[PDB]
Amino acid sequence: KETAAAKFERQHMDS
Amino acid sequence: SNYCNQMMKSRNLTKDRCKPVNTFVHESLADVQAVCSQKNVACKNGQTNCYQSYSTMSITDCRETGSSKYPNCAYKTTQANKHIIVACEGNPYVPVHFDASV
Repeated sequence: KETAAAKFERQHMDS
Repeated sequence: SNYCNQMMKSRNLTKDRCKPVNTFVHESLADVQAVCSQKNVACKNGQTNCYQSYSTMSITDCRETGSSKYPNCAYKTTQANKHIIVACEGNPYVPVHFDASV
């Protein structure tokens, strides 16, 4: 269901 | 300046509603995950597993305009250099929630 860590990257990480 | 409009979309943040506010960080993943071993502080929600970045980070603030309306969500793109505050959890200890920036 999307690991909370994945969610954070999808949402806030633009490296 | 069209960045937020694209980004909110590519990241499925405008799927059923327009996400009012959202912050993107432009540092390396490694630098951002390192914040979990930096300054420990209280989260807005009262937990004590938030951390503030020792350094300012290159970020972008995405806020919907007052005129925006689903499905055509509209955003003001503001770039900034600020200390971020993330909640960390799990193993590896990594960010799992953006909390704020100062």
